[PDB]
Amino acid sequence: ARKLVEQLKMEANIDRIKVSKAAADLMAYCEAHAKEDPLLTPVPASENPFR
Amino acid sequence: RQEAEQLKNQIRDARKACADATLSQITNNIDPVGRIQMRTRRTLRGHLAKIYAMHWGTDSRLLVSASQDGKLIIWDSYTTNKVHAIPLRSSWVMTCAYAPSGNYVACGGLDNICSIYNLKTREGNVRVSRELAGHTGYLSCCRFLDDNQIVTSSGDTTCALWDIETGQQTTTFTGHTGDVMSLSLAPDTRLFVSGACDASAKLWDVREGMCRQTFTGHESDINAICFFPNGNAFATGSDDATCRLFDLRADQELMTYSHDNIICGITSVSFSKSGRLLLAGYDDFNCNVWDALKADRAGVLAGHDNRVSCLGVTDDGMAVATGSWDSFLKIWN
Amino acid sequence: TVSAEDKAAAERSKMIEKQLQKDKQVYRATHRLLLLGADNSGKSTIVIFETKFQVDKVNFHMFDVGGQRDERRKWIQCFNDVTAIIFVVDSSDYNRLQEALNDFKSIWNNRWLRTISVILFLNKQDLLAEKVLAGKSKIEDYFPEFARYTTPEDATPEPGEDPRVTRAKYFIRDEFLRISTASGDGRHYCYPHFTCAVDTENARRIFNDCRDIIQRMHLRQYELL
Amino acid sequence: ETQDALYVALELVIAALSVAGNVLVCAAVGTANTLQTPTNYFLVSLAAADVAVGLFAIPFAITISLGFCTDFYGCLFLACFVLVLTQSSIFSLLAVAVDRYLAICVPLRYKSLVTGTRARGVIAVLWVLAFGIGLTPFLGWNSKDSATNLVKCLFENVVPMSYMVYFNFFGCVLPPLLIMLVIYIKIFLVACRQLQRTELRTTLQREIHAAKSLAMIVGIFALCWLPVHAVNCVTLFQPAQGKNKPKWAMNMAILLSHANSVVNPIVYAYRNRDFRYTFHKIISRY
Ligand SMILES: N#Cc1c(N)nc(SCC(N)=O)c(C#N)c1-c1ccc(OCC2CC2)cc1
Repeated sequence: ARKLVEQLKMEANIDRIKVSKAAADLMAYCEAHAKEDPLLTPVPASENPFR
Repeated sequence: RQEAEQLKNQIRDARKACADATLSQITNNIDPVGRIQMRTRRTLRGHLAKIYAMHWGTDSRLLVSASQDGKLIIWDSYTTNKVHAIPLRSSWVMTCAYAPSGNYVACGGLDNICSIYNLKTREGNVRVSRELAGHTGYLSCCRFLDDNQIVTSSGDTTCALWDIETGQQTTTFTGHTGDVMSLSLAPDTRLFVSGACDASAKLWDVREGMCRQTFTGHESDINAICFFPNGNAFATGSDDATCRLFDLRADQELMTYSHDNIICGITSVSFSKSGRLLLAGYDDFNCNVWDALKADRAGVLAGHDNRVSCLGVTDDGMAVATGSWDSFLKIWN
Repeated sequence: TVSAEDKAAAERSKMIEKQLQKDKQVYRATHRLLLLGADNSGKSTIVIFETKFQVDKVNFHMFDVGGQRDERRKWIQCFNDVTAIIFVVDSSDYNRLQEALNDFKSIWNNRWLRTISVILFLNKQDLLAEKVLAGKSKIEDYFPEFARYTTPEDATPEPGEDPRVTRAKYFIRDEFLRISTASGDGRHYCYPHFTCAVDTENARRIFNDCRDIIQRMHLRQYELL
Repeated sequence: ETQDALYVALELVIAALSVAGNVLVCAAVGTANTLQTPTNYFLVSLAAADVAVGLFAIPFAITISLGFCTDFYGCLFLACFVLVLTQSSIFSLLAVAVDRYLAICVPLRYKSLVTGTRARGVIAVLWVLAFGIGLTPFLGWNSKDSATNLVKCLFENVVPMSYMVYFNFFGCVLPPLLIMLVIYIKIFLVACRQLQRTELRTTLQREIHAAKSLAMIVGIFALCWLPVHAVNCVTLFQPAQGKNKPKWAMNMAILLSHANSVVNPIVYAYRNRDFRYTFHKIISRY
């Protein structure tokens, strides 16, 4: 009943940032932690526990 | 009555107002990953029927598997040994979980009861510790927060927060119209997402108890959901052979992963450790690897002889475990 | 090279494997049947959630799930390897009949049940006879094709029954048979049966039409049928 | 010696083809997870027996037919090893036929009766019986009393014809043929009844197709095995025309019997759906 239109009100008040800032943040996080991703770049077989 | 349309249009144009540029125009400069090859290091056998769920441990050493015989099996990822084989009461289960402390396991299915099993006992055997009997529909997935709380999603268009010692639920989320099929937590352990059968997704609050944001953009059923490592995005998969990436603060979609040669559906979705690789389990008897930032295929993990229903990446990024309906598990590295 | 703890774990693994091997033989020698129906159909008394019975030293397992709602498109994917689906329908209630037919259309055309056969049980026929003998029956109102219907000569009427009861029974049988032969091509079939409230021969019927399906499948796998 | 050289050439061709096909089948089974069923174990046993015939029996048969002088037991050894593998193949065919009969005529109890352990035991007993049957001549059923002509290596100069007729043919070959014929007649009748039920001109076409498919299996076995054992009975029962018979008539007969090793994979394995699916997947992936 009135609960749906009541609930939509707080969804209306949320402020939104630009898409560019979020994309830049995603880019920065992905590029920063690229040295500790064994799946993206393989590790030497000496330290690999699966062999 | 008629105010809902005006509010929805206001939301629609408010979202469009903030859209500046797409991810493609910003990612057209980074170097592509290339091609990724993966091989099966270990093959795990011992089940008789289809495998429905799997969850890695916190130490990247142990994992638990659930099948249609009503039997949970705890393996060892290195030596391919078996530690525990717990038989269940109801043979129809469709979920499993592993406690973050390595002391408890969770299970549920069509029997509408959530079962908690204790592992580190003083007698060497496994016994039922607690049973939760509040829901009015079949359970879909349950996840742990600590050794005293659990979050469950069932088929009665509701989600529930429980307290193990007290035994009764403390908070219920009732904002959906169709039965929920998947949910995922967040690293900060304060918000969690849910995807239901009404072609929509929602973000909830653990302590507020009310919904905050809703997302739409799919045309059919939403099967599996995941969460980004940083905490500001999540990925969704649907039966349209479509994955979609949803950002948290802009309240919009960012990218869509799809192809013209894929007709079947999607059963499981997972991320990598750095957030660069997105693994998807399709219904054409093989999985797929996507680059989350460029929308380009990187490889195919085609080694199964039936439907793929499981997927998971360790906490250290070492290997990825895949289950299927032929009672076998595979570990790729 | 191998420490004591590793061998201790290996012994436990061997014990677990032995137990699983013991359980496999029991699991592999049981035929599973899925029971479906609606409320006020008498599914409770045919042979509340699970039932185990054996006939001629052959085991069976019957599952009856009813804690869900009208929509069942989700959890029906699990039962893609059951031997047969038992469907129980009522014949006394005339107005709540077309809906039942629609329910059957949902099962026969589901994408996950292409190679699963259906055994049909028309129940509550003693009530049907009492309702059709009395003047309260108005079949032409609910179904206006029944007035011009004719008794099939291929039928096997039970001696001592009025022709009206035979017509009423066989019209309802043919209504489901039309849907049964409307679609499907050599993958699954329908077996109609007439069942009363206190019948005792259901197990033998299930045994026979369960043997037939397995024989047909085995004949098909060698490309003879 | 043109005919003798031609016989050896065709024997070598047959052996090479048999080993190639049966090794292909065995490798296909070994590397497929979905093909590890109790039914396929008998097919693997048949393929292994055919490999053994192709690689070992054919050179031994050529060496026996060459006709050089050596000792007695050394020459009997080759004949015994020739006999054992063929007997094992004969038994494997009967095992497969019995498996199909159980699969069709008793469908509800098929799974409770046929399992991995029982299949392994059946294979073990079947292979032990072949060794027992082939090693009978070493017990004393020989011809050293005459010692033929230190002895010229011919099959007829070591193993007597009474052993070939009374013990081998009437004791280890004919009853399997009768059992397979009866089993396949019963299967055909069962198939025809269900065809009649399901139908209610195409029905007769399907019945004819099923009859042909079932009859070819027995026809191949009979055509491959009967001519070889007919000549021994002709020679033993009446010696008049047996003494003066064409020399080549035997050789082709022997060849025909070895042909059964190269036809078995096509009839039993390649026709099955699972094998075709596995072959297609392997070809596409690699
Ligand atoms: N008889 C005879 C005979 C024979 N007179 N010569 C040769 S070899 C020299 C040659 N070219 O003639 C061979 C050979 N090899 C045989 C033979 C072959 C197959 C046999 O399996 C019988 C089956 C039931 C199990 C038994 C015997």
